[PDB]
Amino acid sequence: YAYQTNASTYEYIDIPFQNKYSHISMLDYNPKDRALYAWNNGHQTLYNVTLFHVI
Amino acid sequence: FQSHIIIRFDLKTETILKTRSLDYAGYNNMYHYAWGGHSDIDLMVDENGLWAVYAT
Amino acid sequence: NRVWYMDGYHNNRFVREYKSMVDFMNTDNFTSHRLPHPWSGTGQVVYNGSIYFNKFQSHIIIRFDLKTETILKTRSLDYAGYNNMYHYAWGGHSDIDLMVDENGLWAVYATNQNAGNIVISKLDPVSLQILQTWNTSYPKRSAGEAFIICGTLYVTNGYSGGTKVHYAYQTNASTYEYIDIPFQNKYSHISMLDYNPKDRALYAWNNGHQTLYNVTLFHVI
Amino acid sequence: AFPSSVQIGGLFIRNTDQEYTAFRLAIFLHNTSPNASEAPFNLVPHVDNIETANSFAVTNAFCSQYSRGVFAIFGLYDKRSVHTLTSFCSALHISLITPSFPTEGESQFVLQLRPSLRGALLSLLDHYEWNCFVFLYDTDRGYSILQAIMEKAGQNGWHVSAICVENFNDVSYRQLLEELDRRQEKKFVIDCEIERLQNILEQIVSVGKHVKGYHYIIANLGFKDISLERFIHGGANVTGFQLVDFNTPMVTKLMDRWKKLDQREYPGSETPPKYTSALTYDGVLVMAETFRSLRRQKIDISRRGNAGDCLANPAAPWGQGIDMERTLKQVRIQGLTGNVQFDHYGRRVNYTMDVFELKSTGPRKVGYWNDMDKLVLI
Amino acid sequence: AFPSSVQIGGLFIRNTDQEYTAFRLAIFLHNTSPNASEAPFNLVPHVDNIETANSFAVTNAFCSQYSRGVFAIFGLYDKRSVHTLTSFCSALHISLITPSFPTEGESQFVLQLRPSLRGALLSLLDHYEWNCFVFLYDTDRGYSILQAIMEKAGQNGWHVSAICVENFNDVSYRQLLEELDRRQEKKFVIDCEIERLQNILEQIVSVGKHVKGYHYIIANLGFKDISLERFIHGGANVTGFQLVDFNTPMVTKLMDRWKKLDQREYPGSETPPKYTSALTYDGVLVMAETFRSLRRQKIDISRRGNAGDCLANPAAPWGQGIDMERTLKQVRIQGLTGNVQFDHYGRRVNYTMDVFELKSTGPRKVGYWNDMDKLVLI
Ligand SMILES: *[C@@H]1O[C@H](CO)[C@@H](O[C@@H]2O[C@H](CO)[C@@H](O)[C@H](O)[C@H]2NC(C)=O)[C@H](O)[C@H]1NC(C)=O
Ligand SMILES: *[C@@H]1O[C@H](CO)[C@@H](O[C@@H]2O[C@H](CO)[C@@H](O)[C@H](O)[C@H]2NC(C)=O)[C@H](O)[C@H]1NC(C)=O
Ligand SMILES: *[C@@H]1O[C@H](CO)[C@@H](O[C@@H]2O[C@H](CO)[C@@H](O)[C@H](O)[C@H]2NC(C)=O)[C@H](O)[C@H]1NC(C)=O
Ligand SMILES: *[C@@H]1O[C@H](CO)[C@@H](O[C@@H]2O[C@H](CO)[C@@H](O)[C@H](O)[C@H]2NC(C)=O)[C@H](O)[C@H]1NC(C)=O
Ligand SMILES: *[C@@H]1O[C@H](CO)[C@@H](O)[C@H](O)[C@H]1NC(C)=O
Ligand SMILES: *[C@@H]1O[C@H](CO)[C@@H](O)[C@H](O)[C@H]1NC(C)=O
Ligand SMILES: *[C@@H]1O[C@H](CO)[C@@H](O)[C@H](O)[C@H]1NC(C)=O
Ligand SMILES: *[C@@H]1O[C@H](CO)[C@@H](O)[C@H](O)[C@H]1NC(C)=O
Ligand SMILES: *[C@@H]1O[C@H](CO)[C@@H](O)[C@H](O)[C@H]1NC(C)=O
Ligand SMILES: [Ca+2]
Ligand SMILES: [Ca+2]
Repeated sequence: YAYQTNASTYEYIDIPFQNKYSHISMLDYNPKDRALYAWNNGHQTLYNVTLFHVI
Repeated sequence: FQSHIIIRFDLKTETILKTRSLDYAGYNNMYHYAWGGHSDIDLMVDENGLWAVYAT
Repeated sequence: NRVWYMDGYHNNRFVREYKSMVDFMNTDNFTSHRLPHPWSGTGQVVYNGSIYFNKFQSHIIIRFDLKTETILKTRSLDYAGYNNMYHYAWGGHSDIDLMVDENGLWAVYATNQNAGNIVISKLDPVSLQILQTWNTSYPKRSAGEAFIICGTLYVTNGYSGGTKVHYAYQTNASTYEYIDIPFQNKYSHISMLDYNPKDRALYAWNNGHQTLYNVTLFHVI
Repeated sequence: AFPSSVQIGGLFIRNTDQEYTAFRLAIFLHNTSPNASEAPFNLVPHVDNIETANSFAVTNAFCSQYSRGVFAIFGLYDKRSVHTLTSFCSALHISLITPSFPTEGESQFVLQLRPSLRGALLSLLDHYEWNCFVFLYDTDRGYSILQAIMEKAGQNGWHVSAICVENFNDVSYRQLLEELDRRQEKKFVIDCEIERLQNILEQIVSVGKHVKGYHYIIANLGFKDISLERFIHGGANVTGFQLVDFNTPMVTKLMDRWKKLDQREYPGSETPPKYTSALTYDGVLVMAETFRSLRRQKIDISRRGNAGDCLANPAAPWGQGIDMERTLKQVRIQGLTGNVQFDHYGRRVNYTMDVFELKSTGPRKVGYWNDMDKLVLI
Repeated sequence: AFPSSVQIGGLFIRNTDQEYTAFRLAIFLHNTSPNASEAPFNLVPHVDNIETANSFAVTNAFCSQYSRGVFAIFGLYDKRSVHTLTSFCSALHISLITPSFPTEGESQFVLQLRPSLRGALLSLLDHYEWNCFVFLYDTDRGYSILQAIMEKAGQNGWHVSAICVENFNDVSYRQLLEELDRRQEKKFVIDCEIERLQNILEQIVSVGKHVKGYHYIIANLGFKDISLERFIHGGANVTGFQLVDFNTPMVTKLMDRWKKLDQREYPGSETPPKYTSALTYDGVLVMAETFRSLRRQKIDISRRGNAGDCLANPAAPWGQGIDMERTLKQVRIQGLTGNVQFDHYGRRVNYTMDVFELKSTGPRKVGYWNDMDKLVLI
């Protein structure tokens, strides 16, 4: 799911990622590093985002 | 714990400043995630500032 | 916002000066300016206060003023084909194509040393001197048309029927990539397709009709 | 004083993306060779990718390449453009290395890479003891197979029901299959184009003749490039031919290089190469070999002055074209399709093909056909 | 003093994107309605997509929705979750509107929208005079069809070869089909899930039993949603049932909005609605109708004091739940599946289905089956 608060719209996407250790409890986005900090079944993992801008 | 109260705590001076109440929010496994575990309120930040995701 | 109009590809030397888009879409009144030499093909450009064109059956680029009506620079493109040897797929003496982008003035031609492949060059807008050249791997005789958005050359595959953007060359990284971006050829035969950065739009000539495309660009962060 | 860069021409037609990819890959591998003896020169391809080969764009492309000073032209043709290209190449002493369908009377500076499917089909027909069958054919590759089949039927008293399916649609295919099933005709030989063959197989499966009791002989040079999974499940007899051996060190090396290629820079690399791309690669290797051999004989090939108008009043041919033709016809190399060797007519000789039969596990090699040994079974 | 917002519950199953889309579309159409009589309140759905972990997850979702103060729950179930959900709904006096497979044992606070398929199947098997056939079934929807078939075979002397294909793979499917064809069995009745039925049909086409002479009866409520293309060309006899009539003004009125929906905002709208989605839409309409009827009865619905834990030591049923169930069993509406009306057991009564047959042009309406009129042909 995706919600744009600026336009107050919603869109069903299907971007996939990988639950390597089969359980996710925390998943947050950190601006400065542009990365997703995640807690995977008692382990600390990071994901990298891919943001695109259309003109 | 067991309340819809957002608390700001200093990690440098080790004191309390603000303890506010999230208006119309569930607590104690009322509106948790799919995995549960008392995740009714999720606090995050982004390039615009501080945001809270909950349910009403 | 004055548009510039040219008909023919062999011996015409008259350009039109419709002063406005409303004076071009409906009004059939125009000012006819003569050229010292006729052009070849549909590859010319109007940049700043002048027009860059090709001089008859030669590999010569001429800068002509559209206000003072004189010649300041007339140079020769180095190792560039002329007189229907490295044309597009539609022919018509389109051996040299001139375009502009946010970085400046570019010329797409072909070289005998580089087989018959498309070669890009950056030209000085004043002195018409070669600044830097880039080698691509797409033959010009099978291209049909090409256009530059900003430092990237997009090359079509055909001129009538199923037309699509087939080739892309990034001169900043000097890398090539085959893409599939269809665009609709409504009126069969196409002759000219150029890019305008101010309107960010593709101006095209489709079987005697003047057509506009609005492009979509994306940037990855 | 051999030139450091020899110029060759290339003429490609519609639906030739993978063959052009193989041509470009072979050009890459020849030019950037670490060996200093494999590439004593460079290959400069002047490429024309036309859409409609209608003997007029073909003539324009040939004249444009001839004006550029090319030595040999790697060209593809169809039934509407073979004669013009062959006549233009023979008149001006310009060699034409073609991977398209072989024709008869195509000597004088034409070298065909595709082996003939005439002897193998007859050697499979008489071994299977077929005397009453159907022949679904098209005329997009000539009339040699049909003429040979009719001659064999006349000389052996066979009953061949020859049907042309050039203008047959899907429901017409279904009606034809039902009509042939009414007359208890369960033995078929299909000699059509790849898309037409796939449509015929799809119609056969849809109407329900892919079961035991039906036999199909596929007249094609590639048997592993056609999907026959439902034919495997049904159990019908399917027999075909293969030209490129996938268990060959050269072919496996090509496959290793091919699976490491980018699809965005080398289109058509998402699938294993067909026999046409293999013939293109062998043709580029043959051109490199004959250019190296011309360098060995100290022949300075140079088309200076001869380049000009193709349709001149005095027909002026290339003075060194006959040497190029002789050196091209005297090659004998080993490559993707096995042994590449040509006779004095420009046709491939001692070529070996593998006959495959469809079984429950899948395709299964049952023997090989050789030009001098006929059919040999295992 | 009826509340302006009425809370309903929604429990959804794995692979339920399209039915949830239909539920959301019906909620949209009810909430934002120009008529003030069609929407005197606002439906508030509490939705849980659980990806069921059986009765544990079902009980957790039911307790979570029950604590929120829902009046009725629109939930789905499977063979591993029907009993616990029905018992929880009946014990706590919470109505359960389910478009899932019909059952018999549950008789309190359960409203099933899917009509039974035993009567139409028996009428078709006795009008076709079938006496020896093969019944391929699965136990993902109960044992009612198998029990009815065995009872009819015992009372009529039929020869039914009953095979459970729950743990069958494609290879085993092909072996079973070949074995059944060896025993000269050409009459089949298939009662399986949609994916299992599609796999069975694909295997049938693979072995080649889609030719004329083979008869298949599909025990499914949707016949036009099955990809039957090769069976048309082969000529096999296919007979099926359809619940929703696409030539109905209400159905085409919905289809006008369905083709105008956005895929990225309403996922699953890229395909025509199945019978499950139509039953979901009819169930939402039934909930709206019974809430309006409760409004007309001057019954102040509320769950202020009953909101709490499900597993309390004293059972605390909802006082007004019996009023909701009585009003729910008395509805008679017109919707996508036709006449929606229920008996005192909460089962479908007075419903009409269309029996279709596969011809050379496509599915042809042959007859219609009604609950009291049995099978009537045209
Ligand atoms: C487009 O043309 C204008 C004038 O026609 C150029 O302006 C000149 O700018 C240079 C330095 O910026 C001055 O020395 C000249 O005197 C200007 N010209 C005139 C007539 O005053 C402008 O630079 C041109 N644009 C580009 C990108 O070169
Ligand atoms: C564009 O390609 C041509 C041909 O491949 C290049 O010309 C060759 O340049 C190399 C130097 O890198 C010389 O060693 C060769 O002798 C040149 N070939 C001929 C036939 O003259 C040309 O340099 C390339 N241009 C650029 C900018 O890379
Ligand atoms: C048939 O073609 C084959 C090509 O493989 C020829 O076999 C080679 O013949 C040469 C002699 O001319 C030997 O040096 C090679 O070792 C042979 N290759 C092998 C055995 O793999 C064969 O000579 C040709 N036959 C005729 C009659 O021309
Ligand atoms: C079965 O459904 C039909 C409607 O399809 C019912 O016919 C309706 O009966 C009521 C009386 O109860 C009339 O007011 C309607 O006008 C009838 N509708 C028609 C004829 O289209 C029929 O009564 C139902 N039968 C049962 C036993 O419930
Ligand atoms: C397309 O571009 C032209 C250029 O002026 C202009 O009409 C407008 O920006 C666009 N028109 C559209 C998006 O309809
Ligand atoms: C390099 O060339 C020499 C002579 O042409 C040959 O003997 C050798 O096998 C070649 N090696 C490779 C790796 O191609
Ligand atoms: C199919 O091939 C087998 C041998 O593999 C042969 O025995 C059989 O007769 C063939 N069937 C037909 C119909 O030709
Ligand atoms: C809306 O529909 C209801 C039910 O048919 C009807 O009673 C009411 O009059 C309608 N309102 C309008 C404004 O048409
Ligand atoms: C097939 O269906 C048609 C139409 O119902 C019927 O007449 C025919 O007897 C059937 N054939 C078989 C073999 O069931
Ligand atoms: Ca989070
Ligand atoms: Ca252009």
